[PDB]
Amino acid sequence: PQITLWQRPIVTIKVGGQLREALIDTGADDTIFEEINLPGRWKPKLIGGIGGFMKVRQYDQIPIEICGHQAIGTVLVGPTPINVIGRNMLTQIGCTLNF
Amino acid sequence: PQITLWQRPIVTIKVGGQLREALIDTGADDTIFEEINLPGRWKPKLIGGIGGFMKVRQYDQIPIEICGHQAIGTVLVGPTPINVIGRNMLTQIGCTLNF
Ligand SMILES: CC(C)CN(C[C@@H](O)[C@H](Cc1cc(F)cc(F)c1)NC(=O)O[C@H]1[C@H]2CO[C@H]3OC[C@@H]1[C@H]3C2)S(=O)(=O)c1ccc2nc(NC3CC3)sc2c1
Repeated sequence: PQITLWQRPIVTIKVGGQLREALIDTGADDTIFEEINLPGRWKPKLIGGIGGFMKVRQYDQIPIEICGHQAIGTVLVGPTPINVIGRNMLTQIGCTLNF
Repeated sequence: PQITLWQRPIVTIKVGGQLREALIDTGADDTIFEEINLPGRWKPKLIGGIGGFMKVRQYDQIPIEICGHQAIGTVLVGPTPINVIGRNMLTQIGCTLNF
């Protein structure tokens, strides 16, 4: 749908068989969740943001459903204070900015 | 314009008489610039992001031009890795998400 920005643009997602809420985040290259449990192998990665860097687990080729749309791609797991859907997934569901 | 997300959604802005580039960032509540020089009084603020907290100067009622569109609002100044236009400004220029 269309989403305005008067509130945080939070949507419901399903990932790894679990239900979560996440912020649609055009300022994020990648997608990051806290407190989810994904199957399989992963690789450690350091990512940078406001206030410095944080250690995450990188999982590849993870299916995700984002407000009803299917995507597959890399998901980072680490201590973000809010779950974020980044451009690697947003491009797959046809998300654009408009003004 | 409409902006797709295959690349970072960077736009040109004018703020405090200076020209900068900045990321349209729907995951940002506030607007944050590195190395601009704004006039007048400000107050210290700590903000949180990925990897922790950072100290910023808070300037209020600052005029900004975002991709040709006029807004006025709070601008935070501090050591962000990339300049970010947040929802406090995006709502003023009619920015929405669409998918
Ligand atoms: C984490 C989000 C929930 C918030 N943020 C916005 C995101 O869009 C950032 C933007 C950014 C992009 C960069 F390139 C580098 C950066 F430092 C920052 N994205 C990011 O950190 O991305 C990371 C990771 C994700 O994937 C890749 O892409 C880039 C890298 C990389 C790995 S913010 O900046 O912390 C922010 C902004 C305004 C604001 N106002 C406030 N006000 C009140 C106290 C409520 S709190 C507050 C917080």
